[PDB]
Amino acid sequence: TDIPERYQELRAGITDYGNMSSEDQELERNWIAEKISVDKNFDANYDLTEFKEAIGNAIKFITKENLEVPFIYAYRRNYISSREKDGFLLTEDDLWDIVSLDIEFHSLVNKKDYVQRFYAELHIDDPIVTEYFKNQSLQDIYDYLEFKYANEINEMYEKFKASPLYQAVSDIGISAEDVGENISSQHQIHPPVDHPSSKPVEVIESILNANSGDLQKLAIDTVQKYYSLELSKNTKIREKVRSDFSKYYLADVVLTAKGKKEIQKGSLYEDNRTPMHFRRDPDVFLKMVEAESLNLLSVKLHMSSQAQYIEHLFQIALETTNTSDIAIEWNNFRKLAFNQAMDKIFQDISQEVKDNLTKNCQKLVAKTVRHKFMTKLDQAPFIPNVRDPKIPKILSLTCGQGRFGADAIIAVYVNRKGDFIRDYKIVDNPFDKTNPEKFEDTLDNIIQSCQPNAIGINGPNPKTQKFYKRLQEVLHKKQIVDSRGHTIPIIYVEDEVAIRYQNSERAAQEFPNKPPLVKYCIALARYMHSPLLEYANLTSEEVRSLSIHPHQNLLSSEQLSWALETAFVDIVNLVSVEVNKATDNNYYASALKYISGFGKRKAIDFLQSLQRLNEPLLARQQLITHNILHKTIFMNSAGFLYISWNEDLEHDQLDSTRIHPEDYHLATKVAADALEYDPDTIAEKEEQGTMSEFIELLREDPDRRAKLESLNLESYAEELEKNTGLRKLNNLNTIVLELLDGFEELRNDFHPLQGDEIFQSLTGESEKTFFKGSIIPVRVERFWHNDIICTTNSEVECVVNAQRHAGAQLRRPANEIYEIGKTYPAKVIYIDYANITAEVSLLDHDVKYVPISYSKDPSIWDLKQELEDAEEERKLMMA
Repeated sequence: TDIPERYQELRAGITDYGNMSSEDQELERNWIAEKISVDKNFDANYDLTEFKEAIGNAIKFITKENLEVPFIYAYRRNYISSREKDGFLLTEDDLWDIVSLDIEFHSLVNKKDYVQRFYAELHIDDPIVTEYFKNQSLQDIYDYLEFKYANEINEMYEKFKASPLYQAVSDIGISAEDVGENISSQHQIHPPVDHPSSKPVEVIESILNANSGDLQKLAIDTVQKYYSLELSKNTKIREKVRSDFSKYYLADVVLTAKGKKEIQKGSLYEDNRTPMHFRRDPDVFLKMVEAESLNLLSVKLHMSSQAQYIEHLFQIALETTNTSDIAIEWNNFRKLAFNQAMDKIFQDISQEVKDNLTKNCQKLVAKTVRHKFMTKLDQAPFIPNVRDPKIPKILSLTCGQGRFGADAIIAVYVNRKGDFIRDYKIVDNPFDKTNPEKFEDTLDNIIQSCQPNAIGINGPNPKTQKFYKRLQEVLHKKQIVDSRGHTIPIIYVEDEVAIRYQNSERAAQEFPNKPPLVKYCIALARYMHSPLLEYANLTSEEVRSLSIHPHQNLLSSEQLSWALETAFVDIVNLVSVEVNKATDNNYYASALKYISGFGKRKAIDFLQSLQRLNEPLLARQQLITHNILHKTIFMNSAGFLYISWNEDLEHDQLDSTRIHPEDYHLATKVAADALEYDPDTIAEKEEQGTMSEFIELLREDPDRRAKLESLNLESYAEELEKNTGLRKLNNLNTIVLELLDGFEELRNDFHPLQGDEIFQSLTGESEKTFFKGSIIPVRVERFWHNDIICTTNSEVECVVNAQRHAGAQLRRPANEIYEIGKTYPAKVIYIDYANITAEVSLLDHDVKYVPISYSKDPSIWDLKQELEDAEEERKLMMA
């Protein structure tokens, strides 16, 4: 039970997880180190022993100490890095790779040992099988044993061999094992033996009538079908074919009935592919596999030289020089059984390599989706002032449907606490030329009443730009400034979460009698306060259906959910969680399940335990003294949870700092050194147990900077390791760093929406539809003094220049030319995402054609097939 929830739920499948030997541990270490070294791209030896040592330390911390990756990277960082800076470093990604490799390695060795425990279960000692298990295709070994010792395993071809027909196989003059040994040995150590006196046909014709009881050309077909099985079962052959196949196979796409029919060469399926090529575009293979799953196209996997690879492994191994017809007949039977067995094995080996690639690429895409979600999460709370930042007073509002003077503008005010105070409604039209001052006055009255510090806006359509511009100019006109004396900043903010929130039931129970716009503005404000909490609050299916990566749907729920969980774990462990708030601010506490060493089963227990205590925690030790936590859980998480300090003397500064309890003593000792206490007073105070006085004396003095930074971290850390043996330089650095000011913000600055993303979020037209130099139908709606004003399908404003439609090219205005109701195709020439406007050409000169195309190399892309199918495209209409 004292095991991290994520590890517990992961280990639910495997069994005997901790059962590993010294040889297993070394093989695992060297292998995982090789895998990471390969991805790290080292040069020469690179002092590889130090790297493999760091790997050993990491795997020890993970597998045996049950430490989660955040704690390891935070407090155990120095053991996973070169003593010299920039030598090497294993990132969070590497640690997650390590844990994944660890679990798969344990499951693999478990199956390997199970087959060992099945072979030795028979107690037979075979030169091949016993040698094979020396090192530790496993399923090949299982099939080999079930085929070879079908009866020895019974107490613990099958029918064909019972009939006399096996005499033909016996008469072959060489066993399949001889050929397999030659192949694996790469040389003909076992030449075949000639058959001198009887052809297979003589045996068949003689036996069929003479053995009317056991045997009856169906007999020959039966022999051909069953003998090749022995060829297909040889491990030494299959292993070599499989390996060579997986090194350079080709994966050209083959279409079906829907090919070029359901795609219309106008979709993502518009694409001799190779495994290495997928290293850059691994999603392409997912597209291929998905199209195959939906019965669109089937990717065919084959070797570079299938015919040469098979025959070159046969003429050198089985060709017969005997001119006797018997030898010719037998050699032909060898060739037929050989090639048929090869064709039989190819389907299985293909499925094996196919699934292997599917898994590898799924993980590779999971990595990128994770990293993007990560950069979405790492966003500090917005700061209203860089000079003197304080929590900001916020007033959120939404443009609505954009119908100024209608669909009354909704606004909401939220205090620094993040609590909904009051929603407003400005029905006065900001654009009514009659009395604009009406709107400007009522708005100023709102600001005067709430005195907010920031304004956020996001709407469904481009009208939001006009709304924002008006708001900005009105603010400038009224000279609205904070006590800071400068104008209130106005920023465009993301709203995806706000849209999901207002539709979500949680918002309904939170605000049962409020319109959707109010709840949306509320979510916008909250997003302005803490994006981490917002993303955390989303539910499993809703966050999964969040548009994070275009091909996110390719990954199944397990891989995507796991990848997302890793990001929440990292980012939550990047900034501490105030347990005091976590006991009651359920919205703020729900992130606890992602804190290091917590989860569903234990989050509930922890929260309930705090409720039972009915008092605020005063020191981290209380979590263990009252037995609230268990040793492992506390070790894995005590460094992240924190207590906010105030000012009662029993409380400790360290309880408001992200220092693990293990380094509290170190903190006091280094503070003592930074205080230049006399060695004798150090010993006396220590024997007296008066360490806490040191940090208070440090807090008292004003020359904190001049005294603290004077300390050389390197000397202290080197002496610490020399005397104690530990390695904590970076930890000591974090100590001294946080000893200045508690809980400095680590997340990067807020990310206001700028340009492109503004237009994208406010319009809903993808760059595949509305881009520089696109042809799109436009709705000519208004005529101007010289130009024409049109609109797109998503209310995008487009200007048709007098000359861009031959209006200025000829005489007279064109207003009489164009009419409403007819769809006019046009070509956009310029786009201004910042200004949300475009310039379009309405002339067939350009408006009258394949802007998109993948690779067209005849090998990468089959141009021959496309050219042949061009006649189908021509005839398809009449076909």
